[PDB]
Amino acid sequence: EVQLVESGAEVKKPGASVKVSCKASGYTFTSYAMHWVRQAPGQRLEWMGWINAGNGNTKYSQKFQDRVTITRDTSASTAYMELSSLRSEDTAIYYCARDKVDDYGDYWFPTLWYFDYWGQGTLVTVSSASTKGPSVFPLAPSTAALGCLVKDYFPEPVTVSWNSGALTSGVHTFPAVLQSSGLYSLSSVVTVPSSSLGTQTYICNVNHKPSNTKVDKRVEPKSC
Amino acid sequence: EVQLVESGAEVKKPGASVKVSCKASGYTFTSYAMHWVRQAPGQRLEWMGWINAGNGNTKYSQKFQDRVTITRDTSASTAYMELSSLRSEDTAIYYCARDKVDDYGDYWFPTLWYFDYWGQGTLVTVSSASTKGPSVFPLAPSTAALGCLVKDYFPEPVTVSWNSGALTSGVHTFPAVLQSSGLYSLSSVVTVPSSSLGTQTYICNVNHKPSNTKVDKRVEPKSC
Amino acid sequence: ALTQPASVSGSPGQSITISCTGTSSDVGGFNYVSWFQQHPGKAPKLMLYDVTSRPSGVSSRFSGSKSGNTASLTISGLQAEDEADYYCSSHTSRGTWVFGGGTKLTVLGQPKAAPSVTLFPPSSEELQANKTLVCLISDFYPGAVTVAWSSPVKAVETTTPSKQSNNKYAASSYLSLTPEQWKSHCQVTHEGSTVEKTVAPTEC
Amino acid sequence: ALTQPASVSGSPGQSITISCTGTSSDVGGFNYVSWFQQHPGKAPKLMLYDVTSRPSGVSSRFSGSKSGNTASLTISGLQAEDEADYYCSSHTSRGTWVFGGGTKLTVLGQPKAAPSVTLFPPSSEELQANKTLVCLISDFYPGAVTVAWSSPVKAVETTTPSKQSNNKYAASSYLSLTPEQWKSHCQVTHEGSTVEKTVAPTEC
Amino acid sequence: IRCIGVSNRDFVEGMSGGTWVDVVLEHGGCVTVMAQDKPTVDIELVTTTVSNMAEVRSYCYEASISDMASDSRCPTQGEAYLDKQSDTQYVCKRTLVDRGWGNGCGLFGKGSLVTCAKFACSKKMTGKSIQPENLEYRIMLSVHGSQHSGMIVNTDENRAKVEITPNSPRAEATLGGFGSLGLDCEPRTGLDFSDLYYLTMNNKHWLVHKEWFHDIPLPWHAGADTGTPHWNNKEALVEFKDAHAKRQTVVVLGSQEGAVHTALAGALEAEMDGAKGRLSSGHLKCRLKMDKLRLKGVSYSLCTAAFTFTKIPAETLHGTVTVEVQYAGTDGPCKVPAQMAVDMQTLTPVGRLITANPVITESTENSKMMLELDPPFGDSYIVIGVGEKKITHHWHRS
Amino acid sequence: IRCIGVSNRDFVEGMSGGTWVDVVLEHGGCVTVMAQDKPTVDIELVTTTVSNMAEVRSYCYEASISDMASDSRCPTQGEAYLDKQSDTQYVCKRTLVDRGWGNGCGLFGKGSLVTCAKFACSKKMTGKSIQPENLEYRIMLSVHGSQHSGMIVNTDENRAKVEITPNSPRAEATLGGFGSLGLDCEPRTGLDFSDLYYLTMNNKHWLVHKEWFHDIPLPWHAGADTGTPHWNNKEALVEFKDAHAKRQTVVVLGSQEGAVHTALAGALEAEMDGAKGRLSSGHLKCRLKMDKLRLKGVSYSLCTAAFTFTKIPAETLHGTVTVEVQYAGTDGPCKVPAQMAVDMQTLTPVGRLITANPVITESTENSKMMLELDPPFGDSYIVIGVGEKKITHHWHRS
Repeated sequence: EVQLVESGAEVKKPGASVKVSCKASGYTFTSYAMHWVRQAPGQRLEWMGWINAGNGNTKYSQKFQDRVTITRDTSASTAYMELSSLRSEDTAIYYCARDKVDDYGDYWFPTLWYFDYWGQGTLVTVSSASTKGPSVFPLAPSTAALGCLVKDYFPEPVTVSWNSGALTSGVHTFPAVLQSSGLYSLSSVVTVPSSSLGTQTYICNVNHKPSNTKVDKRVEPKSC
Repeated sequence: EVQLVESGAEVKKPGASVKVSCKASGYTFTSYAMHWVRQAPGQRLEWMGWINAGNGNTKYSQKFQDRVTITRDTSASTAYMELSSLRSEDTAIYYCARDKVDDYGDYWFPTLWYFDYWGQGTLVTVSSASTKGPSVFPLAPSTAALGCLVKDYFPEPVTVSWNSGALTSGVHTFPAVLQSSGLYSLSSVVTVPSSSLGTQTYICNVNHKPSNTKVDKRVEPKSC
Repeated sequence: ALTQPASVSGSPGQSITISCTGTSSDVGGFNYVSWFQQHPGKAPKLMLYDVTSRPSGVSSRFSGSKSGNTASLTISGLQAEDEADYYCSSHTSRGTWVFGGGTKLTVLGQPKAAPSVTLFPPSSEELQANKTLVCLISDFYPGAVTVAWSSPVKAVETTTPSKQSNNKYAASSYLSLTPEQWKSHCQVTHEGSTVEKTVAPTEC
Repeated sequence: ALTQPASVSGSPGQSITISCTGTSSDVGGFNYVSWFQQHPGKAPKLMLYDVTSRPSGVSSRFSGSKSGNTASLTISGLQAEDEADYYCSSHTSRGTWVFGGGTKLTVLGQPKAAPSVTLFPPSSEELQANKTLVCLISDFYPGAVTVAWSSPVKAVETTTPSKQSNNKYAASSYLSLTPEQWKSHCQVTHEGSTVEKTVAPTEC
Repeated sequence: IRCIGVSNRDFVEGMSGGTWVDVVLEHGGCVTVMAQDKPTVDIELVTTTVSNMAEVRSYCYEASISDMASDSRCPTQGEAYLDKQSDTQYVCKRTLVDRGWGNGCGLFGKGSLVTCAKFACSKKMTGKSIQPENLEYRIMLSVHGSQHSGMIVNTDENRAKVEITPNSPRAEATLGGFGSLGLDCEPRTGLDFSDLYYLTMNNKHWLVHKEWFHDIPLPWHAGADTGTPHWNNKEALVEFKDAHAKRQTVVVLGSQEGAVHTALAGALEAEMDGAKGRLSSGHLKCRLKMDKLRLKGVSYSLCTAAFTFTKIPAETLHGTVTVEVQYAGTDGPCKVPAQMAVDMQTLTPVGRLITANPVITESTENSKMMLELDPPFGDSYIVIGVGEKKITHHWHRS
Repeated sequence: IRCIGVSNRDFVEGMSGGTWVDVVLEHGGCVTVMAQDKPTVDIELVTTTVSNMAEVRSYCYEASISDMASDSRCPTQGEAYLDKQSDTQYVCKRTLVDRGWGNGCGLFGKGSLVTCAKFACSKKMTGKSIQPENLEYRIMLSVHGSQHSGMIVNTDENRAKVEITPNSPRAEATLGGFGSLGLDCEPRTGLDFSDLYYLTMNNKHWLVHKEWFHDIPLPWHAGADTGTPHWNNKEALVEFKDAHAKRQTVVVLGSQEGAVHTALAGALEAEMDGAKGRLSSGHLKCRLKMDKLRLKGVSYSLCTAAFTFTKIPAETLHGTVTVEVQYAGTDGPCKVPAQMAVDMQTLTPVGRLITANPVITESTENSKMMLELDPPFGDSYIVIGVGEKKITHHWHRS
């Protein structure tokens, strides 16, 4: 049974360097070239490069030509990917994927069935921000939907309730987005009847515990 | 008028590096090779090396072959001596001294009148100790001479009086010695009449102000 | 670098086709065309290699073809297990590898539903602080929409559609400005139809 | 590396000779024999170069000679300005320079006086601490003595003779030990005569 | 099928019912062996490895000089001597220089001078010895078992690897359902390593003659000299020049890397994988016994469903044709009806097949296969299948 | 006195009352010029300097390769192309490789392949041009003015420095009390720099011919090419080799430093002081006018005190003798009585003096001087002084 097991997730700062590993088992490691392909969250796959496990020759993508180094340990049957001068754009899941070397030991043309087995992937998050509390701000209805914006927090996750848990129907908290700032932001919306605007009170209880902050913010319809 | 002016005195720690300079005036600097000769306090002169100011060639003593670097700046007409990996034995006055280069610009054989002019010399003190107060201890007579030992202080100098300045005749304070420890020690002696042993009291007032210490130590004849 | 549709959907049992257009240097030049399926949270799985050949253990419901610079993956007899993202890939004349943009395949478990979009301006409390305009898309299916922000705009953050509690999909887009920036003066398109909402700081 | 006497003295008007013995590689091999005078606090001054030649401005009272491996500096008509340290020097066959040990020249301004030496053991207050034996030399002239510490010893600190207030010279030598080191169990030589003093921790 | 697509492809036909076939395997070549009632097998010598090489000698081709020193004596004072004359790491020379009163001598005339300098190597090359007993040849076997190009594998019966050494020149590879094939080779044949060394310099490798290697005029240290080397014949890269009876200076000759590269123009190249040397030149004569070779699917019944070209049949450089088809039936495993004909009515066989016994093996539907045909010169029709659903493709050779 | 002790010493005797004397100054040589009623003067060409050299060309003799890249196309798909073919820093080559279904091509056959690699120079040499107008010769003059060896100086009248250039080939040096000497030289004489370049490589320097330099087969960049160089003829150090219609690889030739050093065996050497080039080879023909040369101490009265040998008289390599004496008198300045005689009774002069007008100049006591004598063949007595206190030393030549 062919398996590729990769190292744990990493969090690092811009300008740092990461080395992720990829240990191969179930097949003869020296007969295969190991490729590195990455994927930003919600984005496509992007081929980074490959290493011939048998003789150490590499091939990198011209866009990564300077910052990446691919290496190998034969005794451990492990390939290594090292990315330097990190930027916020390198936040992604990094997979390794094999392809067979020829019977002469050279990796010139791939097999038509290249990338037949893939590792499980490693999440690496590149950001400069330090643990910080979110800032919490309201929203307005003008059947009608109202909500809460939770902005610039670190690290994930954020938990939000409404009216201390009494209002649960129609609630949707959105997944966070990573802006250029390097800090996350999400929002939680509730859809409520139009008859009950001036009658029911809506309190948003956000608590970002990694940042050790608890904020309650009341939402008022008032007027444009 | 030929003059060689050298940089100020230096104090550095063992394992450090010193660069002393030697600026020549009154003669054409490029026509002369500059030698470095040193002298430990109370010891002989020891030739260290030379630099051809015209073309940059050097010659070092085989005992200094690795630790010394001699260089030059022609625009400033200044020779430089750099000694690395300092030890306590390098504490000395370092002189520069010239000798003429031939009319072809090579410095192969010296002139018979080599070292005709010398710089004034630079004191460099290599030690690891930090500013510390002296320890003060007495002495015994058994016409009779008594004294005070002032041991392990840093930095020089130490001032000693006897009986707050009332006893000044026959007093001699000796120059300090630098032991292997890296700290100084001296002693002050007084010669006093044999009739007055049990009658006159002798107090040694040492005050090492750089170390901010004042010690008074009484000397008693008592008995062997 | 390789362009394939963002999302394709079909009813169970039907056939669908995913196109993958390249150039004469990758897809139109060589047979090194492969198709990979990725389920959420899992590594990609090789589905098609050498535009027609299938690795053992993949259902013959998946087939491949190629014409000129466009390769195609056809899936017949759709099953709910087939819902995943599909990536074509090709070896290039320069010895590199290129991947397509990815296609969300949805096997329809519910009628198509237009999104409800609501666009909300910045609240006054954020306005006492230095700095956002928030666009909320809800209750659309399949979950593949495009967002556009009185003239075209850029540089903006948009979320990828996520499952609601009622199994519809939802997404959010934020436009980050400064207060003066705001004082100078969203439409989502889904399954070929575009719905638009407007705001105005000087309108009330 | 070059051996010359530690000190030479003479009365004003007399002549004196300083010897400088080398090897066949420095002094016996070449005429690169020079003699330098150094006054306290000042740089060396070239007195003789090319064993006989004198630089302009040096009194013809200074003369040089060489026989085999031994060079010689003769100073006739001694003046009190001549009191200084004198160093011979030679260029070597290996292209290096070597200096002699230095000779203290004293022009006698006072009769020769034997040193008074006093040797003092460690006091009890130092003994309550972990760690010295102190040798004091006073009232000798000229100021050039050698110190020796019931058998020969080494590794010890000795001072160079310094001027007293009565214009005699004085020096001190310290022997640094540990208390047990002390419990296991100085002579100064001046102008050919040696005076000795003894101590004993077990004698009283 | 590993010979399909190779330009340097040789076809060898064995006797029908024959026992052995003689073959010559060359690096860069590939042989397709066929015999009646026997499966068609591709054979290739893929690697020649030399292992366990012993270091014979190292030559310094780029040197540097440090720590220059001199000893001088006056005329009639004898010869100069430097302590560095007793250090084997220094090179020294004596000469005479003008001396007199001006430079510290009591006499005028020629004085002895010796100058020494410390030799150190910057860049060196290494010659290792080769023992004929240690080379090992690796041979790849690929049967024409109707597997399709792009045969990814999830011990593959279509492929075999065989290793032959001088002390074990005979082997037998098992090929599953095809039985087993025997190889009796002649590794003694080839270039004689009695006078051949393995030369390494700047990560490039050659095979050179022993006498030429022993006669190159460079400094050298012995194979067993480890750590800090002791360089013999340092004068090959160090020379002393005198100037005007005043000085002598020592210069080092420049890198001779270009010179040796030039002398190595007519020499065999090599590479290295780890501590093993890899050769990309040579040949190997073998006799393969096929008495145990069998046709796996000779007993199948014929396929009854329809075939479909998944790729356009393609001509190889030798005029042979490749056909890849997809099968939509479920009666697999079965024989694929495949033939060539000029007359679609008689279906009289013309030409011949290269892959004996083409077969579909999977019982699952829509499975692919690949076969290879040797058509006659001129026009013909590739016919696959039987009856109404048979497919045809008109092909013309030359 | 600068010629005493030089083995390559030439003696030139001018006419008594003559106006000019012709001389040939060579590097490493020294000429002692004498004339009746004139002081004896040593003359030497000490340095030849070429200044303001312009860079003509740089040749790469050690190169490296980086950033290997390839572009490939299938058969019938045309020729491959790489973007690096448009970068002048890359070297590229096209060839054909075996392609087929196995490596992603719909057809079998030769497919086009291009391979490129980035060229960079590791070590280069520089040829600079020489303009005949810029060389400058420096001549040292040292009068035989009875100054003693070891003449340390506290504008020395015994020494003069003269510089002559092609545009100013004539000079006059002032020698204080001896007057002044004129030099009219012929710098045009010598080797023609019309086809001579100054070659620098690895801090070693030569003078080479222009045509040879233009024809050396190495990569080269233009003299005015600054910063990042653009290398012409990179193929002189880069070559492409193919293997088995599978790959092509690019190799760089090794350093040609040894080859050029070998081609430079029969070539003139040079050195450099800063941005100035120094030559240790060549000659210079001069005519010196001495009408203004005078004897400084011809008017002194004779010394009356006693002399003392401070060193043993020493024979130079030409049979001349050096005598250094000390004077204990105070009537200086005065003429030193110095002569050679075979008969201590007649004191009839034999031989001759080389240093005309030997004199003690200081009025202070115990001052030293040095003179040089040309004794007759055989036995003679060196006699210094007059009367009872005269000193003698018996000297024998050959």
